[PDB]
Amino acid sequence: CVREVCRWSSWYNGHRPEPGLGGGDFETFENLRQRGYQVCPVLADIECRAAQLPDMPLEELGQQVDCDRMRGLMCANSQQSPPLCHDYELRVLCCEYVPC
Amino acid sequence: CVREVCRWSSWYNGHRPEPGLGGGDFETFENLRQRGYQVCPVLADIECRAAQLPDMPLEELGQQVDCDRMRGLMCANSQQSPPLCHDYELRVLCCEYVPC
Amino acid sequence: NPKPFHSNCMFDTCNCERSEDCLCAALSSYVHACAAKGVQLSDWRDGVCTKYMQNCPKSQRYAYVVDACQPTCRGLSEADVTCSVSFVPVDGCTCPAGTFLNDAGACVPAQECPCYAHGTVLAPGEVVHDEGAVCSCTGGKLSCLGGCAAPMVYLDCSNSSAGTPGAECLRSCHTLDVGCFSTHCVSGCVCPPGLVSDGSGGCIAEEDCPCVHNEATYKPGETIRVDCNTCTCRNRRW
Amino acid sequence: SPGTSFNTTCSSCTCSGGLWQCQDLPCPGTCSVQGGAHISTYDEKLYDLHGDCSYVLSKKCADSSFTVLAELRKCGLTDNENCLKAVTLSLDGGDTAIRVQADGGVFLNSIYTQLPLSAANITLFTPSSFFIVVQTGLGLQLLVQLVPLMQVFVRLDPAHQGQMCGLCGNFNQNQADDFTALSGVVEATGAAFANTWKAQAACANARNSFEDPCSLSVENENYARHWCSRLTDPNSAFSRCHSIINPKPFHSNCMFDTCNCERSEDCLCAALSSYVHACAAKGVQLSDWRDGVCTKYMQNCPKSQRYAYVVDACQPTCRGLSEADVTCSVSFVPVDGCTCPAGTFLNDAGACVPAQECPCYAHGTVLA
Amino acid sequence: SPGTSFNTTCSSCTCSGGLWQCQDLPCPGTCSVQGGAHISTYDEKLYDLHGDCSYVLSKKCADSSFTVLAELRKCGLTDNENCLKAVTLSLDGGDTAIRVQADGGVFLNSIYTQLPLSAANI
Ligand SMILES: *[C@@H]1O[C@H](CO)[C@@H](O)[C@H](O)[C@H]1NC(C)=O
Ligand SMILES: *[C@@H]1O[C@H](CO)[C@@H](O)[C@H](O)[C@H]1NC(C)=O
Ligand SMILES: *[C@@H]1O[C@H](CO)[C@@H](O)[C@H](O)[C@H]1NC(C)=O
Ligand SMILES: *[C@@H]1O[C@H](CO)[C@@H](O)[C@H](O)[C@H]1NC(C)=O
Ligand SMILES: [Ca+2]
Ligand SMILES: [Ca+2]
Ligand SMILES: [Ca+2]
Repeated sequence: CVREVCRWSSWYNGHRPEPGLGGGDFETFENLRQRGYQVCPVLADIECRAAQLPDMPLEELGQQVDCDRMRGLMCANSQQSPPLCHDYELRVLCCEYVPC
Repeated sequence: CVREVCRWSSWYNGHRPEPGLGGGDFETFENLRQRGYQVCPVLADIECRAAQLPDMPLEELGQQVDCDRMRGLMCANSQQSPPLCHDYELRVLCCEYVPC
Repeated sequence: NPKPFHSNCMFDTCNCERSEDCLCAALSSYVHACAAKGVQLSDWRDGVCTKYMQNCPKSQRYAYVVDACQPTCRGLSEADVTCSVSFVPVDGCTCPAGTFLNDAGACVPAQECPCYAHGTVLAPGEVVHDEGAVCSCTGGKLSCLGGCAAPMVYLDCSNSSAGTPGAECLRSCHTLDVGCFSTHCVSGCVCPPGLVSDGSGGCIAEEDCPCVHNEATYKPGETIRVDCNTCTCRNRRW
Repeated sequence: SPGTSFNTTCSSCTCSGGLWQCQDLPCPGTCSVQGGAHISTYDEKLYDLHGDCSYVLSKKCADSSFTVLAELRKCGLTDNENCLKAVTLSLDGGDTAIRVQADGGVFLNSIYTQLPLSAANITLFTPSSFFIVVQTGLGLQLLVQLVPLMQVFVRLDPAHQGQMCGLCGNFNQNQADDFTALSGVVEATGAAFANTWKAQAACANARNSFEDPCSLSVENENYARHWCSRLTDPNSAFSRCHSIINPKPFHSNCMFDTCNCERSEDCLCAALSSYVHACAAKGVQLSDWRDGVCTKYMQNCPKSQRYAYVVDACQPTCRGLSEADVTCSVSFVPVDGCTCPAGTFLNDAGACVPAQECPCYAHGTVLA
Repeated sequence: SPGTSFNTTCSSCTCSGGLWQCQDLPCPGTCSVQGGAHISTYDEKLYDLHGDCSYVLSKKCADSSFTVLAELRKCGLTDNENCLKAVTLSLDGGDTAIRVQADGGVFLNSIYTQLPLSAANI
């Protein structure tokens, strides 16, 4: 017998977005690995949230930020009016197996 | 080592509320024990709901129901207008301690 | 003529960052303009823009022709002023036909949804006592009672649009004046127009309604003494 | 010393001529329904109403400008066990209907509408978790209590004096005319008067109640006595209002409620809250009166909020401090309840964070 | 064949006299802003507008009965990458405001309002 054990991981705020037109917040899995953050190759869900505002969901922000569970979180300054992004971070759900 | 392992229970609808004034639903832990439903001596939290309306929460109903972790669920006909109750049920949470 | 629409699609997609978004927006715009002119384009998303099918909220499904009202359970209970608006049929995600969304937002069939009386939730398939009347929440519609003999004839709310003043809002020796309030029509025997009821199943003209004073009831032509003066009951007044 | 003056909430009197020379400041009238059964009208003619129907609580009976309706519903085995269940402000001759239920749900034209809402000069908002304010420009303000149970309070700009009809009486500074019906005679008792103002002809007429529920249970007796006696105790927190408002009707209300109420604590604390709120309407800030009583209403607050005894303004919000708010331009009697503490604000998420954690909003954009 | 008629959504034409006798049924006009840049007016004059401001989309200019406003914002590196970002129906000379944002949030007098709502005939 083997049972599933899932668990959230903590917050990974790995960048401060830069003001300008080409700056933004690019929290990518490979960049997280390069910076030393442990990123599980296998996952089910991730969750994004603005780092400075941890209460309102991403949608209520209304900014063009795309998170995908396979690739990460992106915010580019140009897509948003005002031509700036917020500060964001995400967490990953890592799951493994433990013998019964 | 010893770690707490906890999980929810299933839904327990042991009665169908009766029309009239004294009628209603009386889902009590003592009745659950008597009827043969498994009742954990220790618990953390329990959840009540209407069995026939599995979406809209208790407070959205607006009816007078008292539902507590120590006793269970009670809806009395005479306290509502019209003097009736809905068909409710509830579930409990059981936690034990398993060696690591 | 689709040439301006093609120019729009070209410009958008070649310029759009999520060029799929602007492409599907331009195609949707052409479809909607055509539906405005009176053409029903359907099944136009073959192998294209299907991520807008899949992203639907749970319990909802895409629909190519949403030509009117969103079917709500509250509305089938107590009508809806929202839902009498003529708009050009747009597309989008909606509850499937014959099903309704409850106040929780989930989609359930009619049988799973309560009937709302006075805004009070009443589970389906339940008979309740209210105002000396016996009512039931059958499949989302509320039907209550409590084919006549005396001049007052039956009135049924099944044909009338939801919200009409039913037998509960019966022109009566008291409610003729105050004006009745009720969000739920009830079927029952009601006097023919030009009269009211005595409250006991009869029909009486509006100029002979008995006057009520201090739990009593007095027929017109009766007099009472209040303090040092005497009143007489005429036309529902003293 | 002659030359001095003292102004009450309703009038100002100067010590002169060897007497008190009293003029009146204009006073908004105040109706209320407390305990689901008791009614204090604009003429302050307190009376009990054990009915089960929708009653026209108040109405400017010249026109149909506004019509406050209250649905009182029987809540137990006894015919005299009632609870208020809704407050349906009809308006514009029925064109609009704001229906505040007993759970707190607010229905705008029979559609759910969260709070606040500001439209057609009508402003709906919760000063605290216990009360809902329905402020209109037509003159009347509704202040509805949900915790511990459902009570209603109505305020009128004194301009409507001697014009209204309905349960709350015609507001003409005369207690003998309050039972004027539509037939031109003063009705005898409460229920006989109310049964002329029922909304639906199919309702059952209210009945006069002599049997005190207090006589039933000796434990109910001692419980209600030992708690409701906190009203008339001259050393109690309530004593500060004794020299202004006679607490005998409020003590009778507390007795009758607690004895008759299945949830004795709920009706008891409703009575004490009613006394406090009436006194604070007269202009006394009764505080810290819940010693060893009604504390389960301290604790049950929503998380990140806290109790407050003097809530005398709007609710401090991040949106409001960012871009002002129509809400905070309404004057209402200082009610108590659960609110965020000072120096904190609730964001659109509703959680209570300090000013540093909540964002400025430009054009509706969350600007961190 | 002669005697036949066909009605478009905007007009009805009868085949007679060897010609089409056409009368005009009432037609509600239709402006639109599509792609965030292109505008189809009421007279069907399609034209593109690459702007960064709030523009008075339509207004009965004799008075201020209503004023449908559109805010168009630049969305990219280039100055011609625009998106519609709000629709602010200003009403009663600005006394009432219904602001539909881009994510679906609807604001009645800058207060979040869930849908549906029904008040002031709106
Ligand atoms: C009421 O009297 C006090 C004491 O004289 C005074 O300070 C206050 O201004 C008065 N209120 C008025 C004038 O509104
Ligand atoms: C207030 O009421 C007046 C009169 O009915 C109405 O014209 C107006 O639109 C309402 N709202 C405001 C903000 O004045
Ligand atoms: C449009 O033409 C058809 C075909 O003659 C006819 O049946 C229909 O009634 C017409 N629509 C009208 C008259 O509104
Ligand atoms: C609709 O508009 C009229 C005209 O100003 C106004 O008097 C009324 O209050 C509005 N609402 C309704 C429900 O009629
Ligand atoms: Ca970052
Ligand atoms: Ca049950
Ligand atoms: Ca009076």
